[PDB]
Amino acid sequence: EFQRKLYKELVKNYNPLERPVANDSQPLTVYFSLSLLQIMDVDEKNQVLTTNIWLQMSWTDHYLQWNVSEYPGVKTVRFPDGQIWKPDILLYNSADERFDATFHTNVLVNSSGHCQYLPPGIFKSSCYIDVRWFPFDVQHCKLKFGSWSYGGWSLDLQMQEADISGYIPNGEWDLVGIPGKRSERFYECCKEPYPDVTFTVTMRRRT
Amino acid sequence: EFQRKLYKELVKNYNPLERPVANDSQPLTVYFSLSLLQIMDVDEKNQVLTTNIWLQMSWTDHYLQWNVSEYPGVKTVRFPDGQIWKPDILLYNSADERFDATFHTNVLVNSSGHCQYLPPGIFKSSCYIDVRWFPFDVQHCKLKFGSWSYGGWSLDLQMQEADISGYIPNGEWDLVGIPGKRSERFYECCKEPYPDVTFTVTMRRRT
Amino acid sequence: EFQRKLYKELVKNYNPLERPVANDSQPLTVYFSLSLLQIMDVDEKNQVLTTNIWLQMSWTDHYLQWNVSEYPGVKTVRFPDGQIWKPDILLYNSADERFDATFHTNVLVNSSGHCQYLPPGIFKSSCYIDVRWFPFDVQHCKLKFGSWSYGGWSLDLQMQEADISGYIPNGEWDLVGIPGKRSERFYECCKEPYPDVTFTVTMRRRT
Amino acid sequence: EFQRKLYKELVKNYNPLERPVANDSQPLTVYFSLSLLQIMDVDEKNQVLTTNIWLQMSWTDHYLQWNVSEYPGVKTVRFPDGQIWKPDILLYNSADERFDATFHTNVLVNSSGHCQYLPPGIFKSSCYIDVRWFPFDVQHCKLKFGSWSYGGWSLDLQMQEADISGYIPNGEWDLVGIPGKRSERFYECCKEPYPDVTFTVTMRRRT
Amino acid sequence: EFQRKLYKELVKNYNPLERPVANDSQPLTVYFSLSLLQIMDVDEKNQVLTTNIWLQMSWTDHYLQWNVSEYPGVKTVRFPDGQIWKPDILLYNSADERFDATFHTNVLVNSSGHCQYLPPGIFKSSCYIDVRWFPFDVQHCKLKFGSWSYGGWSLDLQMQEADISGYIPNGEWDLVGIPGKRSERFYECCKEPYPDVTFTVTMRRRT
Amino acid sequence: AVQLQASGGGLVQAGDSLRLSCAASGGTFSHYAVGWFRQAPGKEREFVAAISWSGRSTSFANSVKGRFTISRDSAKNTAYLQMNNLKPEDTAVYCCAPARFGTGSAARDEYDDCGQGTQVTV
Amino acid sequence: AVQLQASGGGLVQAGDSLRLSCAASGGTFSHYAVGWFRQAPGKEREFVAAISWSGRSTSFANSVKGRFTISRDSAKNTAYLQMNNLKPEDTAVYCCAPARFGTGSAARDEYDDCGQGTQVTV
Amino acid sequence: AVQLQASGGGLVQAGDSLRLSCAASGGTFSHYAVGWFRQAPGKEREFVAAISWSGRSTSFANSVKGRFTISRDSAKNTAYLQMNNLKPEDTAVYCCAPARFGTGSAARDEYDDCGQGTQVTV
Amino acid sequence: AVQLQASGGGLVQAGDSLRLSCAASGGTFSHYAVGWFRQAPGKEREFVAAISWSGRSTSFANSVKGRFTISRDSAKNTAYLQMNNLKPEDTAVYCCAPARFGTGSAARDEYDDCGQGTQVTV
Amino acid sequence: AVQLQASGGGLVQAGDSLRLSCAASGGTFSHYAVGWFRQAPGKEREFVAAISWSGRSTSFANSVKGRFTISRDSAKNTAYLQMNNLKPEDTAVYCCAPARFGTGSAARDEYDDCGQGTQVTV
Ligand SMILES: *[C@@H]1O[C@H](CO)[C@@H](O[C@@H]2O[C@H](CO)[C@@H](O)[C@H](O)[C@H]2NC(C)=O)[C@H](O)[C@H]1NC(C)=O
Ligand SMILES: *[C@@H]1O[C@H](CO)[C@@H](O[C@@H]2O[C@H](CO)[C@@H](O)[C@H](O)[C@H]2NC(C)=O)[C@H](O)[C@H]1NC(C)=O
Ligand SMILES: *[C@@H]1O[C@H](CO)[C@@H](O[C@@H]2O[C@H](CO)[C@@H](O)[C@H](O)[C@H]2NC(C)=O)[C@H](O)[C@H]1NC(C)=O
Ligand SMILES: *[C@@H]1O[C@H](CO)[C@@H](O[C@@H]2O[C@H](CO)[C@@H](O)[C@H](O)[C@H]2NC(C)=O)[C@H](O)[C@H]1NC(C)=O
Ligand SMILES: *[C@@H]1O[C@H](CO)[C@@H](O[C@@H]2O[C@H](CO)[C@@H](O)[C@H](O)[C@H]2NC(C)=O)[C@H](O)[C@H]1NC(C)=O
Ligand SMILES: *[C@@H]1O[C@H](CO)[C@@H](O)[C@H](O)[C@H]1NC(C)=O
Ligand SMILES: *[C@@H]1O[C@H](CO)[C@@H](O)[C@H](O)[C@H]1NC(C)=O
Ligand SMILES: *[C@@H]1O[C@H](CO)[C@@H](O)[C@H](O)[C@H]1NC(C)=O
Ligand SMILES: *[C@@H]1O[C@H](CO)[C@@H](O)[C@H](O)[C@H]1NC(C)=O
Ligand SMILES: *[C@@H]1O[C@H](CO)[C@@H](O)[C@H](O)[C@H]1NC(C)=O
Ligand SMILES: *[C@@H]1O[C@H](CO)[C@@H](O)[C@H](O)[C@H]1NC(C)=O
Ligand SMILES: *[C@@H]1O[C@H](CO)[C@@H](O)[C@H](O)[C@H]1NC(C)=O
Ligand SMILES: *[C@@H]1O[C@H](CO)[C@@H](O)[C@H](O)[C@H]1NC(C)=O
Ligand SMILES: *[C@@H]1O[C@H](CO)[C@@H](O)[C@H](O)[C@H]1NC(C)=O
Ligand SMILES: *[C@@H]1O[C@H](CO)[C@@H](O)[C@H](O)[C@H]1NC(C)=O
Repeated sequence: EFQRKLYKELVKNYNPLERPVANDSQPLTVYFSLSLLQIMDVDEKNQVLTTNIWLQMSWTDHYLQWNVSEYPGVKTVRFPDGQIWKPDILLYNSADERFDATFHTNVLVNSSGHCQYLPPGIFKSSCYIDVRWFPFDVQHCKLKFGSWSYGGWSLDLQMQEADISGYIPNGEWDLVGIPGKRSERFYECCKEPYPDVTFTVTMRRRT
Repeated sequence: EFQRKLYKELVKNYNPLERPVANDSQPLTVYFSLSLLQIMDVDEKNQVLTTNIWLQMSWTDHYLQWNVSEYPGVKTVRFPDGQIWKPDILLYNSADERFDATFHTNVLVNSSGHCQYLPPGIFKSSCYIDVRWFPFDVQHCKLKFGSWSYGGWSLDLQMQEADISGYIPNGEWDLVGIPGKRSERFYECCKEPYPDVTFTVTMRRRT
Repeated sequence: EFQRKLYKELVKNYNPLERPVANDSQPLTVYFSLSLLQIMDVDEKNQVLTTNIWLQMSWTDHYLQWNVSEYPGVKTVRFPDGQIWKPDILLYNSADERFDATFHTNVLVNSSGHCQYLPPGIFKSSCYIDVRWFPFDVQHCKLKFGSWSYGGWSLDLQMQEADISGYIPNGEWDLVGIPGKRSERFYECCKEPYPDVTFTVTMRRRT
Repeated sequence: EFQRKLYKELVKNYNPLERPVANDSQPLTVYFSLSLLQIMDVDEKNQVLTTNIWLQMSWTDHYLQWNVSEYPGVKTVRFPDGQIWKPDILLYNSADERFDATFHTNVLVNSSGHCQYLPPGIFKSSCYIDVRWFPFDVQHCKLKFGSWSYGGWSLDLQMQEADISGYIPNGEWDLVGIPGKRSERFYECCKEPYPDVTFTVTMRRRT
Repeated sequence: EFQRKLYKELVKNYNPLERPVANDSQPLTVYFSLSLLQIMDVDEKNQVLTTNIWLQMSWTDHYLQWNVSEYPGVKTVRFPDGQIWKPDILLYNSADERFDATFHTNVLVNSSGHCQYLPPGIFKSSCYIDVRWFPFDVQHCKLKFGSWSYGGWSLDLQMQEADISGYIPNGEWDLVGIPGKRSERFYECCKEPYPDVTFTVTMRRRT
Repeated sequence: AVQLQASGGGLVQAGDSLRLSCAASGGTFSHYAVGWFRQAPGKEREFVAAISWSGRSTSFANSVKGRFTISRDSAKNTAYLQMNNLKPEDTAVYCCAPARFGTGSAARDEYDDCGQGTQVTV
Repeated sequence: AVQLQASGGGLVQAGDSLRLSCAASGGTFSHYAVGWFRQAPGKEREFVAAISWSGRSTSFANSVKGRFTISRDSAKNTAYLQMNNLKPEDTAVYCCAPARFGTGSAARDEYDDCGQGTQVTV
Repeated sequence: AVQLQASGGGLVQAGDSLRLSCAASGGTFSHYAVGWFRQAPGKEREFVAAISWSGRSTSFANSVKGRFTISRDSAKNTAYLQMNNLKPEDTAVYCCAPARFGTGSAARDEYDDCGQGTQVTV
Repeated sequence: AVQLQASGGGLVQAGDSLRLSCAASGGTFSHYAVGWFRQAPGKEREFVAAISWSGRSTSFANSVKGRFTISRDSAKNTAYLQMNNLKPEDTAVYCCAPARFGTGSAARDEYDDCGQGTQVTV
Repeated sequence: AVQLQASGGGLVQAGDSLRLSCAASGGTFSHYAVGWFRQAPGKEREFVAAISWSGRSTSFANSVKGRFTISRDSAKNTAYLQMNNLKPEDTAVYCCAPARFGTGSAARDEYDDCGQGTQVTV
């Protein structure tokens, strides 16, 4: 069976600890984007925003490639957590006790080695909520994502626009839009710069 | 002993990562159905429905087959999570922090390779509860299930009617029926169509 | 050392996936009973009973046997979870998020192969609490236990009377008694009968 | 390196499943003691006492021994959970959902094979709190510890006085002392005697 | 591939159980520091401080070293939990049920063997809060960190000043500074002295 | 199928054709891939040819790439190794190895133990 | 049963019948499957016959399929390999190996080490 | 690439040069490292030379360090082992083995099975 | 104890007695089981006798069951293999292997590497 | 250091002294332990001597305990096996193997593959 043969061949010499680049001198480009499905709650007292989000990570492995003619019918493969390399993107401003609130699903790889990873999760993030203009306040909730152990020299984090087509309206809050921006910040831990992408939820209280 | 021989023979060359089809070009047909046991909580404030549900998934492995004459007395085998391939059916509109709220039980396989899987769980799903007609409101709670990493080209998700034989009447809510429908949707993540089945709980508030 | 020799010898060719019968055609008899230590909470609003319970399962492995003369001083061995076969008894009417609320301890096996499994746990079961006779209401809370993936053709579940010799009396509720009954039910999933043991808690509100 | 050599030599032929006694006909003496750091909460409504406690277990392995002259500079080794044998001491009157509320740390072994194990944890134990004398009531909270699968024939549980120097005073409750006693109880599960040690917290409500 | 070759080479003969020193007679120096991101909650009723904190541990392995000329382009490697030795620094005054509230991330190692570890987490620590001066109370909250199984003879814990540059102002509480101090305490468990570092949060109630 | 037995070996001259049969017993033949192996008097066991459980995948050693063919027949539970013009280098004992739902590859770990083979001499 | 010893080997002529005995010592004989193996003077160790711990399952090599029978007897803790008309290539040293609750299969991984075998010459 | 075949062997005199070829078939040649091994009439298999999947890393045995060179060409799916002045100790059968995205190292666990090698005699 | 060395071999006549010694060095002798093996120049290594770390368990091959005895002595850190009447089949080189807190069994995976054995000839 | 090469072998008379060198190439010599092994024309490979990565631990076979010494020198990236009065039994090919931060022990699962050894004859 071609799928069985392909899995056996792909797992050969593969190290999940290894960043899957072909040169080791140029960063692996990881495209990151969001899919906001719904805003579960906006806790004004606890200053915590609870939302349902599907993350979207896309990269190239260059180690999981095959010829579809040599493996007919097998155009994609799926790898569980811990079997192939994955970016360690984390929510920096996470208010959750487990910090990483995402659900680990399979990574989808096609013939040319393009791995795509869509983890769903209910994310609790810290947000400053102002009750100054109580019925007409516009709240800018920040969602900051980035690799924890890979800097810009190793993992080049590119940003893609968040997906809204799957959003469902909230009862108390209107979504005016979720713009994202990519920055590169320096931390006191090391001289390594760290890229990050931040999405601002930018809600409005309903009348 | 024939159970030992059968298990040793079945686990030979078996890869849990590989979809158990015989052609790799036609989708694996997975029959999905529901068994409602109890509507445990209808949270109007949090817009979350809590239900006790046994999922039912049925498929064919074609890799776990044997002749009962060569293995007398052994008509079924049971495999734990991670030892054989299972469909990654998930609740899309899950309000639970762990997202996947199901309890992983054994998969039952019979001589012809028919794997049948009944994960029980307490499911928290997002539901719009409208309190317009406070004592006579009819509420449609959607439960949307589908494979996360397998599309219609790989996993053909067929729908079966939900089971209400074991339902335990609630105190505040009547169950009028749970119609299910199968639809194939397109997502911005990939050109792959994704089939899904949605069951509508359709409760009525009691007098 | 004889403990080392026995532990090395017992696990030879042993498969935890295999039901430890000597014929493969007759069911393995599993004796099941309860030990109620405390009724911890009777939630009238959530319709959930919280009890402290030690389950008691006894069976025969026929694969873990030895001669005490050949292994002097070694009359019992203990096996952790996942190292030997265990019955998959579950609480059907479980109100817990994890469903299986029991704590996995060691299985105790003696030279004849008798395995004794005594899981402690705090169990949350669904109960209908009638407050119609508010001060003098007699409540009947069912705890239904059974194997999830084994029918009566494979696992013969037998009932033993529950133990209340360690019951710590509650303040609000008085224990009338915990009768048990063994039944065999057909479910819509399957054509195999499924035995179950149901224990009824039968409390009374104290004055 | 001597530490590397010692770890490699010690893990030889070692079975974590086996009770580490030189003579299988003799019980392993396990010394058990408590270290109360603070009483976190006394729940009068839920009849649950919450305390911060470091358990102390000491025993002799007789399998992890070496000569310090043959391994210069290596006087102690540390083993994680599941790599060496540990006593299964549990809190019998545990009100926690996970039952075992302890945090598994490394076991410290010195050259003569003395293993010491100091797991910290926030323990929730059931306590009957009387409010009859309200302002000046003295409350006795029992903490009962013992091996779950090892009886007095296999594990001789000896008691040591609870450590108190690390206690930090509570606000609402004053500690008068935590005496412990060792008993040998018989249970309906088996004819095996089970030793246990019980510490009574014995608090007083402050003025 | 040089990164693949380096990952293959580094784990040769490596034991995660082994403290990575070059002599076994001198302590491994572990530099510990704090990074306070925000004070999430100050619970006066439960006497618990909830903070978002990144720990910073730095040490030298001496087993993970390589020549960058022999491995061009590979200046750092990253190891998951359980693959290399890590210090067992714990929060002594932890009010969390799981005690260890930190999230395990990758350990970053550079060519000279310097391992750097930055675990984020929401830490719940016990704090005594005085409500005497209701609007003008200055509260000293202690966060005590240290190795659980390694004493000063094996792990020399050095202190570094806490990072504050990433702090986001709280609403109800004003931060005046978080000074740390290193002590060496003796415990009744063993004659081994244990070094620890304590950071005092030292907040002020805002007007 | 669990037990595979080779047959049809003998003595032939160089350039002559030879067909080797491989009968199954002890299981379902359609669930197993059949792998052919040689052993010379003084030499190590070597892969020759393979056919997948469905017959859609075949593997051959380079020496026998254009000369040997492999085929399956489920009616008689048999695998046939057809051999075109043979060479003195083909003189050896041939054995059959089952592979549970194997891919018809040359990987030894995928196959079960060989049976008692048959000698062919050229 | 832990230790298995073969006996009864000797020198016979082609076409004669020979019974080989395998006595158990060091454990419970009913808990172990018995596997028979040959080693020729210059050949590798090969499977011959097996019987399950209960005696309900037996396996044979194809060369000895119709000529060798295997039986168990718990009273004397002995497994017997009966041999009908023997042939030149049955000359080898036969060893007996235990398999803890084995299925009486030819898989070598489920057996313990053989004892010291007995020579049979035809 | 899955299947690697050596070619170009023959008889040479001491001090002469020789080029060995390794052709790929059954996969993508650029995804596999190529390792060379000698078998010798009576000795064990020994590493000779290797090249990484990208050709940026090469490994050589000490005896052949300054005399053997290794090269890749993706156009013809070939790996070439060039041999400068040859010595009697180089008389052996050379096999060619693939390693999926290998680093061009001498580690044996990284490579697949060799094909059928070619004899060179000096 | 880490390093075990055999001694006391030589040439003896059939029916004579011979005592073999195994001295320990490099560790604590009381923490290790001692196993004896024969190499039998033309044959493979075979188990002979074993003593547990406490000396309470002994294992013997069937050929030497009634003729060889094994003993321990911690004062001199030595293990003694006493041999009653010997047979030509006992002519071989005997090696001594340690097993960390071993049970005195015949399992090869429990023992460390043998030392440099001593030849006995009968 | 990744690649270790032995040198300095030759032909000597009984009772003479001989120094064997082991040069490192391909890595950092101070990160690797050096082990010496003897192959012998007809025997198996056997441990001879070892030195830890720091040079603080050494292991010797009992035959060479009092006659062979082992030393390290990081300046030349070399490990030296000095040999006092040699015996006919010390006639073999010696190979040098690296162990990544090895303890200088005789365990084979800790060293990498040897290079191409050097023959010494006594
Ligand atoms: C595998 O998937 C990738 C990406 O999905 C395909 O490569 C292209 O990638 C770019 C951006 O990464 C997309 O905008 C294109 O739509 C993708 N397709 C094409 C045709 O350009 C790649 O072709 C896929 N490989 C297959 C299908 O074999
Ligand atoms: C194994 O179980 C399956 C499903 O229970 C059996 O499949 C039959 O065909 C369809 C399912 O594809 C059902 O409608 C039938 O009721 C099933 N049973 C029969 C008798 O037709 C399959 O036959 C079973 N195989 C066995 C028992 O060997
Ligand atoms: C091992 O334990 C079992 C069960 O405790 C013993 O079985 C006896 O007989 C029946 C069989 O199930 C039980 O109901 C009895 O309770 C057991 N005891 C008696 C006195 O009958 C069995 O005897 C034990 N084996 C050994 C060697 O002690
Ligand atoms: C290892 O530690 C133990 C316990 O700390 C030491 O045991 C001695 O004897 C009893 C236990 O059998 C202890 O309670 C004593 O405190 C110990 N005696 C002392 C400390 O004098 C044992 O000696 C230690 N072994 C070493 C350090 O090699
Ligand atoms: C690896 O990282 C360490 C620490 O980041 C570098 O150690 C140097 O010395 C101390 C730490 O012990 C620092 O104060 C210095 O700033 C560090 N850097 C320099 C340049 O001195 C070490 O040099 C790094 N090794 C590399 C980059 O190969
Ligand atoms: C790797 O990248 C460096 C600089 O980033 C470049 O000089 C080098 O040529 C690259 N290697 C390859 C094989 O492309
Ligand atoms: C895939 O294989 C076909 C035929 O086997 C070949 O023509 C094609 O070039 C291959 N694709 C690649 C990318 O090498
Ligand atoms: C596999 O499916 C394809 C199309 O779906 C079909 O052409 C082909 O014949 C199938 N293979 C087999 C073996 O039936
Ligand atoms: C099962 O085995 C019996 C006899 O061994 C045979 O007649 C039958 O055809 C087999 N079944 C299948 C599906 O091959
Ligand atoms: C197994 O059970 C069947 C029926 O249940 C019976 O006919 C058979 O004799 C049993 N086998 C043994 C060995 O007792
Ligand atoms: C146990 O062993 C003794 C002596 O070794 C023997 O007499 C007894 O029959 C054995 N028990 C069983 C059940 O075989
Ligand atoms: C083991 O203990 C038993 C009883 O405790 C005793 O009779 C026996 O002599 C002891 N054995 C040894 C070797 O100490
Ligand atoms: C430890 O080793 C030294 C010298 O190697 C020895 O004198 C001492 O007796 C040993 N200790 C024990 C307990 O055997
Ligand atoms: C190890 O430390 C001890 C004392 O701490 C010292 O005497 C010894 O020289 C050190 N070893 C090395 C190799 O530096
Ligand atoms: C690294 O390698 C280069 C050349 O290979 C060498 O000059 C240098 O000394 C090496 N570095 C160390 C620390 O040995």
